[PDB]
Amino acid sequence: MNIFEMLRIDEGLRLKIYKDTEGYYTIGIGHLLTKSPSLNAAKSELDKAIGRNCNGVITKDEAEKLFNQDVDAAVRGILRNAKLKPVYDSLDAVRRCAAINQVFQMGETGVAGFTNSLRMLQQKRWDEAAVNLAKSRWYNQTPNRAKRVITTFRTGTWDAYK
Ligand SMILES: C=CCc1ccccc1O
Ligand SMILES: [Cl-]
Ligand SMILES: [Cl-]
Repeated sequence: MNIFEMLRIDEGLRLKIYKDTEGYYTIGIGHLLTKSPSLNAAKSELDKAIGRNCNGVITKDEAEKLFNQDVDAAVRGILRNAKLKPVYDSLDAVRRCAAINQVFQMGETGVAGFTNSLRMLQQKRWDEAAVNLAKSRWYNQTPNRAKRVITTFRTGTWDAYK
């Protein structure tokens, strides 16, 4: 298990523009296209990202390409935030996967105001952080997922991803 498989599990793979649980235009492996509700804005966006007129559709490789760039960006986003950086570096490898997941899912923005959990995670108060983390919109909107990540943080193992 690693980050890519893990994310591949929680996000799925779709080769045609689709709406995400929030109702936003996405594609591939959790690749956000636009928050706008115009499918055409979406399409333009895809075209720009892939580098060609896609007409709302892409290939596997293209998907994976975006995915790579995205995990990349996540981590970089983490390493570049003064609040995140120190927490991330305190964690072990599994738990670091969980940090990237969240980030991938909710932005460096979303994650940044989870202050209390941040602090908890830094102190290594697993069970505590895990409870705190559930008290959130993120958990309530996407419970199955949120639960896998949260377990990941809590245990330090891949069990949630069996
Ligand atoms: C609650 C946030 C956990 C966390 C720590 C470090 C970097 C990213 C991240 O999501
Ligand atoms: Cl791109
Ligand atoms: Cl879910």
